[PDB]
Amino acid sequence: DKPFLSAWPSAVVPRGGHVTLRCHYRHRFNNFMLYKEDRIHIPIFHGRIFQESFNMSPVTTAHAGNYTCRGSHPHSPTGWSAPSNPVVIMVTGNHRKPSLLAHPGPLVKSGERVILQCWSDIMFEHFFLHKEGISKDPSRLVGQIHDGVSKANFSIGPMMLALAGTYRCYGSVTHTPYQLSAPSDPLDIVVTGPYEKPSLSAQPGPKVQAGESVTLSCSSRSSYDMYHLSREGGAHERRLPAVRKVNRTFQADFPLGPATHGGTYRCFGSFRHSPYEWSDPSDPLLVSVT
Amino acid sequence: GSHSMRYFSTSVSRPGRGEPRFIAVGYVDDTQFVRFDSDAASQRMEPRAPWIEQEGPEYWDEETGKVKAHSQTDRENLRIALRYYNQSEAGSHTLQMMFGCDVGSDGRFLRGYHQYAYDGKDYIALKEDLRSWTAADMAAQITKRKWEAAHVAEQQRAYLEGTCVDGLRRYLENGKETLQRTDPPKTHMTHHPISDHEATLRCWALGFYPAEITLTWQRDGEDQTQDTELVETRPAGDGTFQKWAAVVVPSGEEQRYTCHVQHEGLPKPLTLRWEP
Amino acid sequence: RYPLTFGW
Amino acid sequence: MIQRTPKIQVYSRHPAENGKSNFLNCYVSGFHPSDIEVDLLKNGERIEKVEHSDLSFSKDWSFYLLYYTEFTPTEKDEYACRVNHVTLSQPKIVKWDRDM
Ligand SMILES: *[C@@H]1O[C@H](CO)[C@@H](O)[C@H](O)[C@H]1NC(C)=O
Ligand SMILES: *[C@@H]1O[C@H](CO)[C@@H](O)[C@H](O)[C@H]1NC(C)=O
Ligand SMILES: *[C@@H]1O[C@H](CO)[C@@H](O)[C@H](O)[C@H]1NC(C)=O
Repeated sequence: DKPFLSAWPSAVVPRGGHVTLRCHYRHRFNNFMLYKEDRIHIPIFHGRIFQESFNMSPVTTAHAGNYTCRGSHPHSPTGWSAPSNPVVIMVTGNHRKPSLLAHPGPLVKSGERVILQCWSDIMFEHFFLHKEGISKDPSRLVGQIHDGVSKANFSIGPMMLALAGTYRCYGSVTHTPYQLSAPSDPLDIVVTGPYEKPSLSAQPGPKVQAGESVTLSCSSRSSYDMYHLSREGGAHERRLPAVRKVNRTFQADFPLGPATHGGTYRCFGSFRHSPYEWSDPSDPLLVSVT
Repeated sequence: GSHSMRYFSTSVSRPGRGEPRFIAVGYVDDTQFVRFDSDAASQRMEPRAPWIEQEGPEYWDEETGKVKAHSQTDRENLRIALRYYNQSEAGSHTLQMMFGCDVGSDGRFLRGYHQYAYDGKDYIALKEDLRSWTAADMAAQITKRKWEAAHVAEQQRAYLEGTCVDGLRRYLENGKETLQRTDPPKTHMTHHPISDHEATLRCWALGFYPAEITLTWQRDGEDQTQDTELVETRPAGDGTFQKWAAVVVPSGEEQRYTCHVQHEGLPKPLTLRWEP
Repeated sequence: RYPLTFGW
Repeated sequence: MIQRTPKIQVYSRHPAENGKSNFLNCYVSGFHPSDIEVDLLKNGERIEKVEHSDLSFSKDWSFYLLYYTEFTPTEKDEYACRVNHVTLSQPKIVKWDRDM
């Protein structure tokens, strides 16, 4: 019937990298022709038939486009299949990277929402939000213009594990929509819960004198493999492996060094091989500095 | 007397051949009544039996929501299993889920099930008390440790004892005439000569419901359970089932062998003898 | 009735 | 990896009686993994008008499928089921024995 077009290892590919288009049809990656969607019904490359794969390497801006393939069908009225599913090759690294930040924050309760805003002093027409590792096409929004910046609000939610991970975003100017900016700095989005909260304590305790060093200890009866300590409002985020103590409590001890000043802290448990889903936050603990 | 409800779901990865595919199917006894196909155009839980076609839109709205949620959870589970087993993102893999319940004809709970397999072997399963999990390998004990910290068994036990056995009761009433009927097996025998000293007696059971049935051969009144050939019960296609059993008999000794058919639709078991 | 499902 | 080859059964829904309408069944079961290709043949030619059950499995996790089509048996029209699977190098053809 209709072939399956796929890009490996991903359709969002940086300029100078490599991507391979394969057209699986009739139980084989057999010979096929390619069609970009400005010329729907005549094949690109002057009718070139591809033997196995189409390896584009190195990737140029010319490779950016919206592709469909037809597989070879010898014993058929016309010699070829129906058009495949479309695949958009997006070439990154053509403009300065925009900015990406999450509202209200990157730690999202399960089932709730979060806003990912991309903005730039470059005036982009479209913004693209993309989670790393998934082969779903990135989400596109039109860039709103406001006092000399282009921006767009991506709504992520209601929060599930399939939506947690590393997000980057991109911009495209008006006439090269498949040519994307350099990726913004990555932003990790974490779903919290519904794993039971750990407990957070301080030793010697929560009140410390200036210049003196305190440590925070996260503990749980559940077998978390790592613990994450978050200062409230701050970007001070660390992670530590859990250790089985003498009873089967799992614990990690976060030292804070000399206390310039102290805020409130929370801690989360996370499990092995799943780093973007954390437990519910611990009870808050405020460290006061005299 | 006893009745059962089961949901079977299959999630399959196929890199370069298509996007991951999810198929779920619902059974009461031996009768399928719903299906969901992630690759179908509907994108909805579909009726597959006449007696459930009459549930309200809110039923189909709600079942579709949770089966689509399952179809998306188990497709992220395929990705996690690659990390658990350090497996290539290039190979294709299977994730199977079985869930359901038994009730007696007294009407209430006897047993619940909620188990998983990865690439065709056991992964994790809720055991009989509905309070703990059995993990088949080191990877499933990570899932067990997660599910303990999330108090999952407590939620699935509540669903099992509540929404599930009382949905089963509604289905049994809505379709009792098809689900609680018993169509008896029509029987006959065939005779094929293998050799000059060898013959094959085959005994047929056709058109019976439910699928459970017993075919036993007897020579001068004791069983030949390792000498009889038994085939898997097969669906007729109309909601009934078929099965046959065969003996290899010394030629001229057909008189010796009797076939015995037991089934709930039969008042008494049948004992059948061959003649040319 | 179709159940809840949880992540691995 | 677990790989089970399919058990194949091809048969009619009703006792076959020539010139009277019936359904030809091919029941594949006990196989893993789930990807499988099943064709019903009339004199060795792939029959169109073929439906199949929704993919399910038994308590051992092995899959089963019923492929069926409406047919009218005749005396020497010869029917068969052609099955291909990862465990089979060439397609397996089991003929419908009316008189089994
Ligand atoms: C790619 O082309 C298809 C039709 O060929 C169209 O439906 C789809 O919207 C296009 N994608 C983009 C991103 O333009
Ligand atoms: C986008 O999100 C930000 C932060 O939540 C908010 O201030 C703003 O009003 C939203 N909408 C637009 C159009 O920027
Ligand atoms: C378990 O023992 C550890 C010793 O490392 C101790 O810190 C912890 O307090 C004990 N558990 C509880 C609940 O107190």
